[PDB]
Amino acid sequence: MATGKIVQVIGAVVDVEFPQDAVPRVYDALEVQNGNERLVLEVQQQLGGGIVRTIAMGSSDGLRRGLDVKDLEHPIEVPVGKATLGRIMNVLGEPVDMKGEIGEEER
Amino acid sequence: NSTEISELIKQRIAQFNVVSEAHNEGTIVSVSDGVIRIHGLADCMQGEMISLPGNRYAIALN
Amino acid sequence: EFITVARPYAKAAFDFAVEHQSVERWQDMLAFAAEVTKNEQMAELLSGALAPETLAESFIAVAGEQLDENGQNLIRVMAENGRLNALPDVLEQFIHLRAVSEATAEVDVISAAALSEQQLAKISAAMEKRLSRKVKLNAKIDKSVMAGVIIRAGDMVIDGSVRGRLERLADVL
Repeated sequence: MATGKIVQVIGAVVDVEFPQDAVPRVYDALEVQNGNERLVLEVQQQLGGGIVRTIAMGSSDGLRRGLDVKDLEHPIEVPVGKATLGRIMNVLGEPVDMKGEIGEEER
Repeated sequence: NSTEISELIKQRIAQFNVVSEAHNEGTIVSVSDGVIRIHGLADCMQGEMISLPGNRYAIALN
Repeated sequence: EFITVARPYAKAAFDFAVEHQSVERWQDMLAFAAEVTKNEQMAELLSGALAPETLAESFIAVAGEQLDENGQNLIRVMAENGRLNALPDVLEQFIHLRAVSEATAEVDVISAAALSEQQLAKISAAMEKRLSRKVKLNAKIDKSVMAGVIIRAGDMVIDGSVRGRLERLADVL
């Protein structure tokens, strides 16, 4: 399920409000469907009641207010080990070299 | 009605059990960049040591 | 101080109450809502960082004296913006807008000693010509003045106290 909703978008800074039982922690990763695409947000500050200020790890365009946001209950976490040798990856550990999935055991 | 009003307020507040902190206690309402805002602690004193969950301390400055 | 942020809510509530003829019910509703804001246990809650809709719904519960649709809707709108503490001022500006619309005034008369109840009639009659409004006196007794009378009507005063005369003469010299 997706417990949060976007309440502001100002450039790259997105505010999301959750029910006060389930506010993400700091540096947690959220996830939202930016149209026909996926966008992850990193929580920077827990400010006020249920609301959380985040940085978008991608282009912010196309974001509406009110979209459903889902919190991955863990920080951004990337593949590691021998599987990554010879690959190119972005900050999120996704391959940007078109050679397909990484094949990692552990994150 | 001036006084029975206040009595009805106190009664209905006890009914719906909205309640105030203990004086030596409070709840975190914000977290940011290394600072927290706490709500309550009516008897916190400037410079005191506040004990967090996980056996850690915060220093009351504001 | 909430004098400036209260103005919109006061005007909106008064317009609404006027359309539906219930001005006298709205004033009671606002009086009670302002009274629940002064409570020791609630004024603690209002300061917390609760979400607006939760604060409203926990505030609405403490008042069954509110006409369920509109009187509660005002609370909800105010809670959205975080202004529930402005109620004790929305009330006073509602009373003022009412007094304006019903062309009524309330003038204080400060005297060294009570007046003859025939003097008061003349003062009130004269003020009702000074003002378009129907006046309501609330005389008082003060020993600093020692003769004459102070008439204070809103923020306009007419000073005929001997005290004022003395301290206005002293400056002529």
